[PDB]
Amino acid sequence: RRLKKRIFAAVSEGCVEELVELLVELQELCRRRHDEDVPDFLMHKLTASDTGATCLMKALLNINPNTKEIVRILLAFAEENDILGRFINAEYTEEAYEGQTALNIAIERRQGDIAALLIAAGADVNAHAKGAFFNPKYQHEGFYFGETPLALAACTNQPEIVQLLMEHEQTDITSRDSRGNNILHALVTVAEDFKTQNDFVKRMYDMILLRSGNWELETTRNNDGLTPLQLAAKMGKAEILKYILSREIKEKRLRSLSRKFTDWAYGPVSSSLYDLTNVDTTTDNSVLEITVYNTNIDNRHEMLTLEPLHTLLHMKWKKFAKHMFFLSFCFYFFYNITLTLVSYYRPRGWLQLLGRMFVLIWAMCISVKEGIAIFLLRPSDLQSILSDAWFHFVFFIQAVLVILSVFLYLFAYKEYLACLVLAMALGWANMLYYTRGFQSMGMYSVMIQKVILHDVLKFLFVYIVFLLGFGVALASLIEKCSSYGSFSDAVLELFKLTIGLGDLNIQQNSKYPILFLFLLITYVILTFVLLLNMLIALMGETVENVSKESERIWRLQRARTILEFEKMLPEWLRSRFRMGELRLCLRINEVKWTEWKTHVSF
Amino acid sequence: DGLTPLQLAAKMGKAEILKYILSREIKEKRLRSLSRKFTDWAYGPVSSSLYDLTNVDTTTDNSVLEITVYNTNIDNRHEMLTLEPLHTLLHMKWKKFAKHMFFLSFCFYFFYN
Repeated sequence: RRLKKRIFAAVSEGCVEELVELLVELQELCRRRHDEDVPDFLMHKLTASDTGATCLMKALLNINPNTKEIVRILLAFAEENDILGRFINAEYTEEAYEGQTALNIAIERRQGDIAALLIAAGADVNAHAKGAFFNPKYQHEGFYFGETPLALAACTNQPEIVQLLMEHEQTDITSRDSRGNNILHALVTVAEDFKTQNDFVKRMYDMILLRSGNWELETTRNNDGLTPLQLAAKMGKAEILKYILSREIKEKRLRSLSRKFTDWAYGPVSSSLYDLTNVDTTTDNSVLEITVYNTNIDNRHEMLTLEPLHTLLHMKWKKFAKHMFFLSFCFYFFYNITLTLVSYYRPRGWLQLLGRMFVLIWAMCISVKEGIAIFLLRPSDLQSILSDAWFHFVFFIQAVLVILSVFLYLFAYKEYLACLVLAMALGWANMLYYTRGFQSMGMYSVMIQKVILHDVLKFLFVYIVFLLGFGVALASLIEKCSSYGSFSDAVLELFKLTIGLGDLNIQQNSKYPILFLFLLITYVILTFVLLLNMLIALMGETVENVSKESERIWRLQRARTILEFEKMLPEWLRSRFRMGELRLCLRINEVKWTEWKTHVSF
Repeated sequence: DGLTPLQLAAKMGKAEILKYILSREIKEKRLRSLSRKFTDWAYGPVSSSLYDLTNVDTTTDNSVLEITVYNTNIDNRHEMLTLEPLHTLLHMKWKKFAKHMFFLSFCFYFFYN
């Protein structure tokens, strides 16, 4: 009741003589045997009852210029009463830091010598700090480091303790923690995608993999089924991905770990074989399909520009995707030409039935294809971000409008013309989707979507309240017997007056003509001059901001087209795999006239 | 005028002296009642700390929050409203009772119009 808090206050600040006198006094209080329990009474007088923290963690959490010898005499006292086997490896009891033993706090607080002192004293290294704070839901709620002391020494940039732990006998390197991660997935989750100056994590990954010297750390999957390569492609870290995909290590006994084998080099020309184990579309979930089909990252073009992704997409294009894209565009052009010629020569016999049937067949095909492609619209993050969720909707709406027009035409209903001309107008406005094949037209097909979604929806969501306010404030003072008779004619007159049409004549059948004229002049100064040109200043800002970022958007849209047309193929006709076994080992060759010249010029 | 050095540095709009005063951690004994932020525990990047709210609230009639928000004679008001314990104080003051009052006021004005 009194010695426990006394020794807990004693261990904190570092009064050594008070500490050793209270430990020998605790030994005398232990000497009078109450014959209840040998270890539980010692734990009750040594560990706190609320948190679970022992005197060792309290010594380590509160470092001071006399912090080593208090741990040494405390371990000597633990060594004295035969308690050290269940004392130096004690964990928390609460479910917050549940598992955080003394070795983790020793490693985290940059105390390497105390860490080696505990590991030489018989500390456990396979401990798992599996508390909920250690594996939180997001990145901002807790410290995720893989809950092992080896990964904690690796992520906090202390390579001394990493070398000190890998040379130990018991420290299993491929130990998978609660999420499934080994040390390499934890190193990937800590790393930073932007090229910062001293990035320790690439060096740590390098030396840990070379110190292990086995393929096993590189290919174990976590609970989501992702290797470190697929995980670094998932999270969007371009530097670790660029290191892993092109890893050239030259000496013998570390050569099966390499992934790029340089075959021959001469000046700037170099031919090299890359490895394509998990970077293809052979398997169901790979680096190409991950780095193209993401939405949760921003540097997708920073990842799609490095080999063997760039040459893989170029070979995949010029082998079989260019002809499939131009063939799809030709079929959609003939479908829209046939729909236009049918809907223009409407009967106000035997020349239309051929001409109606191809339209109906291709409409049923397009509707069921988009029905499948929106049935797989499960993640609902593709809807949030601009990447090609819209065109599935518009193609499906045009197909169902065509088939509804045909089924209303074959019956006695004469409202088929509305559905048919909406189908034809939508079908000719959908041809801008096929302007992603060129380079100078992708910047013109993405601008429409960025400007409609960013600016014009905002300006219309403000302009509707001025339109409604002045519409009822003008229509309600017109005497019933000029043009402003109803609400829904005054709203049309104000819309005509906004876009430069319409008559701003004086004489409407009012009883207050000066008030009517003042409201009309105020509306024209608010929306013809102030609101409209402010919208055009905003649209200029959006178009300027997107036309300096057009080529990234075009490359990403082309890559998504490649992988969609590649998934469209059957299992046969995928006889276009890359290269025979060396492993797949795609052979590429490139010239680097900029790096060779600055490498030589020094 | 009835202003402490904290309220004066908030009045004149000096963000650096304000950032020093509001988060002043001095670690040795005999200079610890002078400190205003007490860091409770730290682990890697996560840190939990207790700040002091003597003159930085709206308990009194003239305080650092009411001064640094209701000024017009300065330009770096957002440079002062982004540092703790002003940022988390405005977030807690929003999500406790001000969001419902703002949306309720908007609904009453919409029905009136």
